Amino acid sequence: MNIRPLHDRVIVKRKEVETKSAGGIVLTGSAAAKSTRGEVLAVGNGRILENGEVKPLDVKVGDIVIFNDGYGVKSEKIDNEEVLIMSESDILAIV
Amino acid sequence: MNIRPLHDRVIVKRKEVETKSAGGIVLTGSAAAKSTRGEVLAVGNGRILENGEVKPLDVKVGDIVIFNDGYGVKSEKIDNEEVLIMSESDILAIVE
Amino acid sequence: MNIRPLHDRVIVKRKEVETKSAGGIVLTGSAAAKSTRGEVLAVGNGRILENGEVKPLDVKVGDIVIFNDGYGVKSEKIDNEEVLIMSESDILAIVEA
Amino acid sequence: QDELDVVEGMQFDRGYLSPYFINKPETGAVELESPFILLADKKISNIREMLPVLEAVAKAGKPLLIIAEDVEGEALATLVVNTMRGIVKVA
Amino acid sequence: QDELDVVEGMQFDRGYLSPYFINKPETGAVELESPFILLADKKISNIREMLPVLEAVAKAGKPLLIIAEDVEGEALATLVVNTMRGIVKVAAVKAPGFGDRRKAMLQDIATLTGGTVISEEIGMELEKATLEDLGQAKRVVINKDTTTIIDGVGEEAAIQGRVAQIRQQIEEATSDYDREKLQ
Repeated sequence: MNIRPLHDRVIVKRKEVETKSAGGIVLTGSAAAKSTRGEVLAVGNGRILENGEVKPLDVKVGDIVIFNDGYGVKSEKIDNEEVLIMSESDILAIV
Repeated sequence: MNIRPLHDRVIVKRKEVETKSAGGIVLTGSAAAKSTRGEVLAVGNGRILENGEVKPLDVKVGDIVIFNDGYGVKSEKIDNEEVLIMSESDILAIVE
Repeated sequence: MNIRPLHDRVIVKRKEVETKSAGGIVLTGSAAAKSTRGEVLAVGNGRILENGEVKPLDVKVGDIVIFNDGYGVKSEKIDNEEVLIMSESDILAIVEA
Repeated sequence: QDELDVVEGMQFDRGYLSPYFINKPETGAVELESPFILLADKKISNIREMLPVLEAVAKAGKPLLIIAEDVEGEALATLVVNTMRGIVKVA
Repeated sequence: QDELDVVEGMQFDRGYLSPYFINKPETGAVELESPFILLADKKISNIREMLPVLEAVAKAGKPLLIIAEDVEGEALATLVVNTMRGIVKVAAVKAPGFGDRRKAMLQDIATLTGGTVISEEIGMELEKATLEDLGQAKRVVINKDTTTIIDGVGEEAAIQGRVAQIRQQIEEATSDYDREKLQ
């Protein structure tokens, strides 16, 4: 739980797998069906660039957002839960 | 004794594979994985871009960190155990 | 023997080959895992970055170092000496003991 | 001379591929009490994360039976070494 | 004149891949007193580094025999070059027979020679092991084709236990092919 990302790459934990939404009445069909929502656990203070010591995030802390499930997201198991590290490029709209 | 790295260069000692508590031990074999845990030996000076001069060091020696899963991390042979060296920018997060 | 390199180009001799002492009495085959280290013969003139210009680095002549072996280094037997030209980032870590 | 044999239950000709599955019953016979059964539609090689599900069975002191098309080399090897060291009883 | 030969202990008909294994005895006769026998399943090419085991035997300072899938020429060069050097005498042989059953009888040999059941196809490693795992036999005699053991270091209780285990396999059901070969 106590894992602190810094700068760009920040930690967002995946939401519940096999969501009820897909399929309408029927549950999510188990065929390459991936959702792109998850809640951010922690973020860094900011990015040091062009003499700017910190680039503070407009991104809130602890709030669920949408994410881009591409190569940039790296899932690691902490406390037997999988949380993905990635920069702000892949993090989509705030929910 | 520590070998001192140049700027933006971090040296670590990789941590051995831990067996899962799920069942009595339970061991894998020849199954490589990203070094999610390791002990930093020394850190680079930093970035000098636009006369970066000396920016503050990200981490201090003895800290357990998690870094990038990239091919650029170079292993090195020394007395006793080996070590892993990467860029100081290759750190991903700090454990605890 | 000492001809000046420039900027990232630094000139180093790669460490010893042909495992006289590296482990037991074993002899290395065609598969070579050797001379991951080196000793720098000289360093480049220095950086050039918008009046930051030349800044000497922590490595000077005679340093026994560990480097990055890749395509970026050029190896040549010149001046009756084997020499390798590698970049600023091709240096891994330096210690004299 | 003729002989008669009577068989009750589900019997078919198939043996363990690894000789290390010779359990505590030697002498060519392996009798296991209170086993349990899994039936999967697909070949079971890669996904090894089902171990806790069987682990609760094993740590309660009762064996398990597996019916799979095949298990790949690494998963089969770790299962065999787990059985040999005595962590779990697996047929 | 008929020829009478007795071949006792453990024997297999496999030849050394390297002719440089010509030993001190003339006519290329090879002899090893109390060597360390080891089992492997891999052809040692990619790792190219048995050196931890090699140096463990070197500090042990006693001859050795290895059984493996094969040894590549790169590792073979030093393995033969190093045996000359006098560091450790190592004898390498090809697999005597068909995989599963031959391996099964190699483990029986290891138990006979006081070695441990060693198969690389399980979680244990070739270089990760304990030095006592190597089996020892008093004298082994090796020629261009035949390798034989006079007497080994093993417990007769375990040998007789294996004999009891193989007693039912003496008959089996295959009969003609299995019985005489196994006996």
